[PDB]
Amino acid sequence: ATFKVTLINEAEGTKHEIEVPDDEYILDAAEEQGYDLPFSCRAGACSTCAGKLVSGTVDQSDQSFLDDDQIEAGYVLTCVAYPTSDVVIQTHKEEDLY
Ligand code: FES
Repeated sequence: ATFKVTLINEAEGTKHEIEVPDDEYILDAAEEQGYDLPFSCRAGACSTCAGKLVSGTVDQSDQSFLDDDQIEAGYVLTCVAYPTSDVVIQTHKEEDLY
């Protein structure tokens, strides 16, 4: 499968659509399609690439930084997240975490 991922940057007022293989991380596909996004470790072990789901699902089992509550709230580490449906996700959400 190849899923539609809509990237929303709320502070900048942008909406960007990409197509993401079910076996590619969101961050890599965004970059390839011309949308650079924040990151640092690229390994699921920081908060730099955090996003927050609006709709749809991911498999971010490779992640380690987020706690279960944060995941429940919809936070995703985009560097290690595979889409498992069409997704709408807010980017640039690191500052929401504590
Ligand atoms: S860039 Fe560190 S968890 Fe994604």
